[PDB]
Amino acid sequence: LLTPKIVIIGAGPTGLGAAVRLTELGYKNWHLYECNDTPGGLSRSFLDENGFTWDLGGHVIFSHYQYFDDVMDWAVQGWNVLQRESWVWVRGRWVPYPFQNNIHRLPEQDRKRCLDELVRSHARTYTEPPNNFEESFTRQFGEGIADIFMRPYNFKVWAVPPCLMSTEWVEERVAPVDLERIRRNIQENRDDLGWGPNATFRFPQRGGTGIIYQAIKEKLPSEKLTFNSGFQAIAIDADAKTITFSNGEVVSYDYLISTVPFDNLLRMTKGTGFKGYDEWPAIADKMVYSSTNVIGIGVKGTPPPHLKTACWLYFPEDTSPFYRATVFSNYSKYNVPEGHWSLMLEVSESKYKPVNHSTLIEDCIVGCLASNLLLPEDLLVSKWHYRIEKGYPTPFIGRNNLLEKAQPELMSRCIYSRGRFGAWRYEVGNQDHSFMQGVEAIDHVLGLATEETTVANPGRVNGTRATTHFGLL
Ligand SMILES: Cc1cc2c(cc1C)N(C[C@H](O)[C@H](O)[C@H](O)COP(=O)(O)OP(=O)(O)OC[C@H]1O[C@@H](n3cnc4c(N)ncnc43)[C@H](O)[C@@H]1O)c1[nH]c(=O)[nH]c(=O)c1N2
Ligand SMILES: O=c1ccn([C@@H]2O[C@H](COP(=O)(O)OP(=O)(O)O)[C@@H](O)[C@H]2O)c(=O)[nH]1
Repeated sequence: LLTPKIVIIGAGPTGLGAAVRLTELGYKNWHLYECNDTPGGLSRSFLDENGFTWDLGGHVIFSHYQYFDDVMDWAVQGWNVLQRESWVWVRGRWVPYPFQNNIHRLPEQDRKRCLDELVRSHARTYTEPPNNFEESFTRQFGEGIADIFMRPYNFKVWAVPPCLMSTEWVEERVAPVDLERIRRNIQENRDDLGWGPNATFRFPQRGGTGIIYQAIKEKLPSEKLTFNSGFQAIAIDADAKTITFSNGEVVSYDYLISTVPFDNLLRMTKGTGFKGYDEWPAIADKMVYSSTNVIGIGVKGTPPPHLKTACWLYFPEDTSPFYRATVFSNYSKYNVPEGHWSLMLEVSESKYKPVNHSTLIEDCIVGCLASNLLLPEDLLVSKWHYRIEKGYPTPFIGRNNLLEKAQPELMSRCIYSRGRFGAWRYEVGNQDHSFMQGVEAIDHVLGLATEETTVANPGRVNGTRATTHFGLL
C-alpha cells in the first residue's frame, strides 16, 4: 500500500519526534534530512579534547507527556533523577529559586524594599491589563523585585528589552507571589521551594543530553535518515514540491515537516498562489531572537561546599556576563574526567546586547571570581566555547499575528513549520514540547488528529499532562 511521501528537515527533537511517530505507525514512505553529522540540534552534546562533556547550555529532561517519558525510557537506560537545587546570586546572597518567592533571603534593607514595594503595587489598580512583559512584572511584583531582579535579569537572558515582550508566555516560567505567604516566610525565614515543572528532572548518566537523540537515531530505520553537510536545505519550491540542497540534490515531497527556523523557511520557500506571499520577507525580518554563547570551564578538584549539590544558578547583576551557570558535573560524574568538576556558562547576545568575543572567556572567568563560583587558586583545564546563532525565540510583541499571516498558508500547501524556531513559540519550546510537535504534526498529516494541541494551544498542554503511551516501549 503506497502512501504520501513525508520529508522531514532537521534531526533535532522535533524532527526525531516526527520520525519516531512514523516508525511507531510502521509508515514506510518518509525520509529525514539533517545537515549536522549528528542528531539532536540544540540538544546535542560535545566531548572536548580534555575529556569534558558539554551541553549547549543547561538542559534538563522534564516532561508534560506520557508519550515523551516513554520515548525517554525506550531510548535511554541509565538516568539520574535529581531534585532541582537552583539559586539566584544577588545582593551578596544566595536566594533560592524563584527569586520573587524568597525575598526573605535578601539583606534586610533589600528585603524591606521588596516587601514594601510589593504592598504598594497591591494597593494600585488598573483599568486595562499590561501591554508588555515589563509593565506586567512591575505591576505584579512591585518596583523592588523589578529593580533588583526582574528587569536586569530579563535583559541579561533575553538580550531584548522586556518592554518589547508579550505577557502570556509566562504561565510555567514566571512564578506568582502571594503577599500573605511572603510575610509569613519573612517571619519564619521559611524558604518557598519546589515551584515549577522542572522542580524534579532527569539527566542521562553518560553522553550528555545528546546521547538521548543518538540512541533515538539508532532505533530508527537507518536508510530513511541522512546526516550530511551537503544536505542543508537551501530552497523549497512549493509549486514543484521539491527541496533543493546545498550539494545540488533535489528531492520531492508530498508533505514537508520543516524544523528549520521560521525566518529561514520564509526566505527560501517560493511558489505561486500563496496569499500574502509578497509580505514574507518583511515578516522574516520582524522575527526577534537572541543568540546564545555557551562557555565550558573545566576545573581541577571538586566544587566548593556551597555548590556541592547545586544544579543551575542565576546572575542578575553586572558583575558577571553570564545569566546562568550550571554545575554540569553535578548531573553526572561522567560529564568530566575523574578529579575534576565543571561550570557551563551562558551569555546572551543580540542587536541590543553585543558581545566582545575576543574577551568573553576571560570575562566569564572574572565573573566567576566575582560571583563566588571560582577562587583565584582554582586550576582551569578546559575553556570550551560554542556560539548558537538562534538560541531563544523571543516572545516579542506581535509574534502571534506575524505567525498567523504565513503558517496557515504554509500548512494548506503541506508545509508544516514546527519546533522551537520552526514554530517560534518559546512557551512550548522545550525538548518534550518540540518532540511532541513533531509527533502531533505527523498525526495531523495522516488524519489521525484534527488539530495540533501543543503548537496551537500552549495553555492547554502546560496546564495538564497528556496521558497516551508510546507503543514501542
Ligand atoms: C541555552 C538553552 C537552554 C535550553 C534549551 C535551549 C537552549 C538554547 N532547551 C530547548 C531545546 O534545546 C529545544 O527544545 C530543542 O532543541 C528544539 O528542537 P528542534 O528539533 O525544534 O530544534 P533544533 O534547533 O533543536 O533542531 C533543529 C535541527 O534542524 C537542523 N536544520 C536547520 N536548518 C536546516 C536546513 N536548512 N537543512 C537541514 N537541516 C537543518 C539543524 O541542524 C538542527 O539540527 C531546553 N529544553 C528542555 O526540554 N529542557 C531544558 O533545560 C532546555 N534548556
Ligand atoms: O528566580 C527566577 C528565575 C527566572 N525567572 C523567570 O523565568 C524565566 C524562565 O527562565 P528559565 O531559566 O526557567 O528558562 P530558560 O531560560 O531555560 O528558558 C526567565 O526568563 C525569568 O523571567 C523568574 O521569574 N524568577
